[PDB]
Amino acid sequence: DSELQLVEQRIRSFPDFPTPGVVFRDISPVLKDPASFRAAIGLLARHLKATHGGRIDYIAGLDSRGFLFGPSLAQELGLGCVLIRKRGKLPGPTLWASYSLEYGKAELEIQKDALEPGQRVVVVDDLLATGGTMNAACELLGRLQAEVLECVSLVELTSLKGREKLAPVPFFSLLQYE
Amino acid sequence: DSELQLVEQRIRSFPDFPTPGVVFRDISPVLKDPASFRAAIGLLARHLKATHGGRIDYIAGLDSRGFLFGPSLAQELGLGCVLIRKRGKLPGPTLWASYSLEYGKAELEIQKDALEPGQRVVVVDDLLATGGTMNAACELLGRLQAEVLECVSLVELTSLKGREKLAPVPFFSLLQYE
Ligand SMILES: O=P(O)(O)OC[C@H]1O[C@H](OP(=O)(O)OP(=O)(O)O)[C@H](O)[C@@H]1O
Ligand SMILES: O=P(O)(O)OC[C@H]1O[C@H](OP(=O)(O)OP(=O)(O)O)[C@H](O)[C@@H]1O
Ligand SMILES: Nc1ncnc2[nH]cnc12
Ligand SMILES: Nc1ncnc2[nH]cnc12
Ligand SMILES: [Mg+2]
Ligand SMILES: [Mg+2]
Repeated sequence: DSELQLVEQRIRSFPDFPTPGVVFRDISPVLKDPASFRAAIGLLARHLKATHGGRIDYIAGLDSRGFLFGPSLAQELGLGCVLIRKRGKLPGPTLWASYSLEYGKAELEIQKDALEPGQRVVVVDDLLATGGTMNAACELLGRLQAEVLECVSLVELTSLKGREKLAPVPFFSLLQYE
Repeated sequence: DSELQLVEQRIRSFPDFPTPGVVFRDISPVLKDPASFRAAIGLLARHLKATHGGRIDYIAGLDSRGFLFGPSLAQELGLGCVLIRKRGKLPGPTLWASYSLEYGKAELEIQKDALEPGQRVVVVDDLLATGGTMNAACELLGRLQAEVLECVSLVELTSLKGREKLAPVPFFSLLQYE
């Protein structure tokens, strides 16, 4: 697939960042090449319409790199984008959810009024690894009584079993690495 | 039908966040209303094309809220988007710059190969306050021998004199509050 290859060719790999033995998958060249970025958004939007038709109310973008994709995906789909942030950044009443990031704890947060009960949401981030970030986002949304239709990413690291962590919430990635 | 009123009406202002006496300008409802977001990007893109014509090579989006705008703005201008991140997030060779942020010091960073010498860039962030974040971004870009044509934001807090801190780099905001 030509559109898929536009994206795949613009992932840059950096061994041993941030820690030895790992490979960091850098999306920066995707954002830097307008045809690549457009291709990534189009592939996501196409899959989502093919899977949910008109049922998606909102995209939820995950702080920070998910913010690079959320608004553009929402726009392509004719939808608004809600924000899920790292804790301490959002004004107004909030809820938060901890997850394991690196060697300690991080927390995501959402405004209590971000969604109404029963609203249907697709979560986007750049990359699924352990699924801790995405899972925390789903927890937040469920605690607003929102329905998470699917989570999606550009990249998925399959050996980390992020997909299983999210299950039964469906998951879709453009690209898969070990 | 004022496009600018579409954006203005979707700024939510929270008193005393994060500290007493401060008014937080929350862009969240802009993102959540696809017509508001579309209007915001269109206004920015129109200003930028009217001001710089074909001179812009890239948009630079500032971590984290500037990431909400950079890619869509770049897409609208048919340009790529490069990233300026909080220090510690980017792989490979980087440059970093300190700045004063609240009561302490923060650092922004950029990959050394984000831009080549002589490339021209417009920096986008959601909000200009003291100008410290934007100013650090300009310093980083200048160190890659990139030319900063302008910096732009949705919101500008004019009593903080951010515009003066950026001078002689030009600055444009959609909306102004004391
Ligand atoms: O599946 P996980 O193991 O939770 O990792 C995936 C998350 O990690 C990265 O975010 P990070 O916490 O590095 O912050 P960033 O978005 O500022 O890069 C990435 O953008 C995902 O949000
Ligand atoms: O003009 P200044 O006084 O530097 O303030 C403006 C900056 O502050 C905010 O970011 P923040 O540092 O809160 O991080 P965020 O983008 O993750 O919210 C905002 O998005 C700008 O980047
Ligand atoms: N290898 C990786 N590259 C980029 N972001 C990540 N988040 C978790 N693992 C990552
Ligand atoms: N008043 C304010 N509202 C939102 N973001 C900000 N960043 C700096 N000052 C701010
Ligand atoms: Mg992230
Ligand atoms: Mg910011």
